[PDB]
Amino acid sequence: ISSETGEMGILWEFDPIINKWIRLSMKLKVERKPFAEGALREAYHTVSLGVGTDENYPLGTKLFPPIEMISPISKNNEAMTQLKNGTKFVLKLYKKEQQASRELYFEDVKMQMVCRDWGNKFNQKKPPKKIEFLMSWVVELIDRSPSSNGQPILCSIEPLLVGEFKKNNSNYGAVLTNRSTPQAFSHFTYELSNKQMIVVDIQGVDDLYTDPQIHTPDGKGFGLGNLGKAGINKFITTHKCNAVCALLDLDVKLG
Ligand SMILES: Nc1ncnc2c1ncn2[C@@H]1O[C@H](COP(=O)(O)OP(=O)(O)NP(=O)(O)O)[C@@H](O)[C@H]1O
Ligand SMILES: [Zn+2]
Repeated sequence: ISSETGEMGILWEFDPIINKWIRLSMKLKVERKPFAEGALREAYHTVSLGVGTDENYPLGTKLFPPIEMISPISKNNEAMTQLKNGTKFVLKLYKKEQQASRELYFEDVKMQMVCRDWGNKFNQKKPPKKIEFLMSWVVELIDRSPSSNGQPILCSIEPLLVGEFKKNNSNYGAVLTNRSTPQAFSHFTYELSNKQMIVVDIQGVDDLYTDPQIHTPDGKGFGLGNLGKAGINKFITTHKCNAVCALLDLDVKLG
């Protein structure tokens, strides 16, 4: 943590391989105006003023996540390298037109971490283009005046993508570019999850992706964009296999 002026945050990293959250602190300076937006959120350029431990900011207590989902140790984490002092990165806030709940921010970040695991599994098949999903983290902006809630301003953060940002499929069956890898990845996740876990909303710059969406058959978890069986069917029905699907020996779909 740097002595330069900015604002403090409690920073949360989910680690799927131990299935726990890692709680840290950081300092950041975020530009006043967003540089981009989507349907539900605005994105802001931000600079990191360092990452620290959470020892100054005890929990007490019963908010989410529960204590048994929290790692008591935080020495290792991605944040300390990826959000080191001077890093430019992105902060995302929901637009008021506030169905956002605390739990929801953690679900979205966990989701992205789960997709990051699917990315690695895909890559281990040695496709022509490896993919990768960016880290994402929850941040409690503790210096800001609490919401109407009385519980702090929440946001999520992630590394800055540099380049032409494109969305390749939606979370409801749209195929928005001609690229193969994104669709073959979605398909891969559908077949290899035994249809239990489909990753769509494949978007980003080249093959560095962010803000995906998972569908699961029961619709539970993975945020509000989890359209369940319907999401899954809609993907698989508009999907036309390409060469990558074929290299991955996936069951051929004709669209
Ligand atoms: N990590 C990033 N780096 C750089 N630019 C980004 C990043 N994430 C998002 N953007 C840009 O910000 C816009 C809004 O992002 P995002 O909000 O994540 O997408 P979305 O699918 O519209 N759903 P929502 O999250 O509701 O907006 C995107 O369309 C991109 O132009
Ligand atoms: Zn396919």
